Amino acid sequence: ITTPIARGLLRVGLTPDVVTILGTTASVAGALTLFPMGKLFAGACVVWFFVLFDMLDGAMARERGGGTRFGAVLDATCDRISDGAVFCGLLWWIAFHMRDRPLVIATLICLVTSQVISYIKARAEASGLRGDGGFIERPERLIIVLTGAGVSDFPFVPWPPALSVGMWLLAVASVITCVQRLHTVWTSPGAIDRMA
Amino acid sequence: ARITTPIARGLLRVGLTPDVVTILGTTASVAGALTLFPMGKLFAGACVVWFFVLFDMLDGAMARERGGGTRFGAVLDATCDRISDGAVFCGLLWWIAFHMRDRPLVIATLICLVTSQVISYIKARAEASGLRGDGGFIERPERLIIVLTGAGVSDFPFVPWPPALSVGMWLLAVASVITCVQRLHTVWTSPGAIDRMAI
Ligand SMILES: [Mg+2]
Ligand SMILES: [Mg+2]
Ligand SMILES: [Mg+2]
Ligand SMILES: [Mg+2]
Repeated sequence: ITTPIARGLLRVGLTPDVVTILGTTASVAGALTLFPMGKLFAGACVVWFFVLFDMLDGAMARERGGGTRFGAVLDATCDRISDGAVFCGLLWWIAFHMRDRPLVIATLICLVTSQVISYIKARAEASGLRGDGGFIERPERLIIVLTGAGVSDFPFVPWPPALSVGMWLLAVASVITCVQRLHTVWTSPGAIDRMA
Repeated sequence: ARITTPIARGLLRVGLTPDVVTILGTTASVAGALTLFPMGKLFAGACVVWFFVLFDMLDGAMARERGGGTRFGAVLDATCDRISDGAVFCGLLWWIAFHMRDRPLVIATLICLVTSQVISYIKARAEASGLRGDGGFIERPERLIIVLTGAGVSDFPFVPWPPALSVGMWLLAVASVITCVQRLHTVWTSPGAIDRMAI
């Protein structure tokens, strides 16, 4: 399915980089429009939709002979922007409509740790070390927070506490992941040799 | 230097390592930001954060006195910068959201919080692929100068000017968004950036 769509996009002169940006813009607009209004199930559906959309830029890149280093950096940077918009959008609902200050704390931990978890991996690789793995990578992050948000606002059978359950589980697991990833850095070949 | 070096040798002699000092200074800076800023003690908070900016010269001085920095230590020091920056903006966010109840300034603060992480990420992620992703208007020194001067002046002893917090945050938000674009352009122009490769 993605292959004929990708080819059709290449055919009209779109590039993987433009499609990356367009999908990210749409996801961000969706998260920042729907979550602050309390439309958490709709917001989660829109975010998941653009997760699916995100299969197209990689498919486009493979078809035309390969991805680029800029494309990889752009794609990963857009992932951070997207994650940020999800948590900021939810934060707005939680802070100003639910007025739930403990949940704001969990949400802010999730927001910062999402960025920090990804940063450890990139910064480690920039030094020739490893810094991947751990409990929470981007797929687990999105499954947890979007399922919490979606269930909390689910049609006909909503369970509002689901939003808090997801955010607190994610916050704890994300802090642990930071420590795990730093431990992976520390054990990498060459990580602790002094360089004058 | 004539001051950090003797201090750094002292901490090594006591048995502290650069990495432990990195973690301790960052914990203290986070504790200060998350205690003082949410209480509205913005001048005292800015002073504490500034003190630990000075303190972060010590772990690098220690590493050099030991015979060299380490790659782990470089990753750790950079990662703790993201954590510290995160704590500054979260602490200020708390005061702005729940005590000033100033919703447009919350938007600026969230933009600063996210862009502080994204700006740094572009550089690290570019280097991970062998490209360059530094430069632009807002790096960590400019970021701290703007937000901590805005916070401190808004709560300055004797002659406070409360709008300084908003001025600083909006200027930082705008300049930070621009910096994200600048840095990605720097990635794009790096040698080899657009050669195709198997994924
Ligand atoms: Mg994709
Ligand atoms: Mg991606
Ligand atoms: Mg340092
Ligand atoms: Mg540091």
